[PDB]
Amino acid sequence: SSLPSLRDVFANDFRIGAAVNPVTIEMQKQLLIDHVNSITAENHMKFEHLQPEEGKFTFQEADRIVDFACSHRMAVRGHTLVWHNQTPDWVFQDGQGHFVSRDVLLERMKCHISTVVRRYKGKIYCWDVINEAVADEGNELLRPSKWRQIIGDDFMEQAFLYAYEADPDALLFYNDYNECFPEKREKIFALVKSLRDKGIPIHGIGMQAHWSLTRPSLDEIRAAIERYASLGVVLHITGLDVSMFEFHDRRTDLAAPTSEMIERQAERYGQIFALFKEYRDVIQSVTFWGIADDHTWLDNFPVHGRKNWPLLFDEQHKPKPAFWRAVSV
Ligand SMILES: O[C@@H]1[C@@H](O)[C@H](O[C@@H]2CO[C@H](F)[C@H](O)[C@H]2O)OC[C@H]1O
Ligand SMILES: O[C@@H]1[C@@H](O)[C@H](O[C@@H]2CO[C@H](F)[C@H](O)[C@H]2O)OC[C@H]1O
Repeated sequence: SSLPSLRDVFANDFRIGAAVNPVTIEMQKQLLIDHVNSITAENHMKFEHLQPEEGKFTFQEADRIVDFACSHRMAVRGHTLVWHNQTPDWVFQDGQGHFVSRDVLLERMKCHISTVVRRYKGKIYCWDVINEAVADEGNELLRPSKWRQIIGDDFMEQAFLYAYEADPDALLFYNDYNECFPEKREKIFALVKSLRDKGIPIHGIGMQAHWSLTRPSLDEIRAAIERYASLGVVLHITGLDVSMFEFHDRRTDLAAPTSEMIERQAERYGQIFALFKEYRDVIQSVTFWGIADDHTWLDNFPVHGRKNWPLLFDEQHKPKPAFWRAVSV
């Protein structure tokens, strides 16, 4: 009640978002009502949860999310249309189990994008059209996927054009993680630049920001923001969390974060939101991949069965030290 509200603190800087599902909307309803003005479906707008079999569309869970957001004057980011994960096998196969042709996959891609985007047209203001197409390792530009294998390397151009046709007023995003590591940053930059140089309707870059206490550095974050902003795209931070474990740290037995973990996380969030506020002219939305530590995908990724404490509020929905530094930049 004396607590500052995140969306109000950052009212002149960017929207503040949370990834949700119908369960967490109930479990965290007051935090969301008190703090966010944007919502993303954590899972229920992905392909497998919208069209699990060809021509079987299951919008019920996504509808509940959109209804909640609309009834509390919250924006919605749509996540996500074309991704190498969480897409059913049927999409890439024919009746006899072999891979479809380029033309057939483009038909199915267009039908899915058209049906999904048109349903929420005028309620959802932007879409992550392509998720994580850039290779996360190695020297190649693109990660392998059945989308790319079957259609070809222009599969992303087609996806953006299909979504633009379905809702030409939506902001269309390329969304990715490890977006601040320089080698991947340059691949993402080259990819988006090349699409923009062909007049493809890509309006924004989504920086997932699945970050650790140490990585990426503040200078890497600054360099990535400027690198992407130089393309003239809008920037969203789309899945922010600050993991208590580095990538090499696969420990399972930590029952609580240490005092220094909690303090460093507070400092880290303060530094991050200071940098975001500094780039308020190009960052228009900051969405956390959750909202409080009683629900985070980092409990089971990348190590199944442990516990992480990545967000501004604790499991009892109380502000953490990170909250206070974040709102005081
Ligand atoms: O499934 C994806 C996952 O592979 C990816 O991996 C890590 C995310 O957290 C940091 F960014 C790590 O350094 C990455 O290697 O995160 C996105 C998720 O959708
Ligand atoms: O519940 C998990 C979900 O949170 C996860 O979401 C991805 C997290 O990494 C990025 F933000 C991706 O773009 C998200 O879609 O996906 C796996 C699921 O089990």
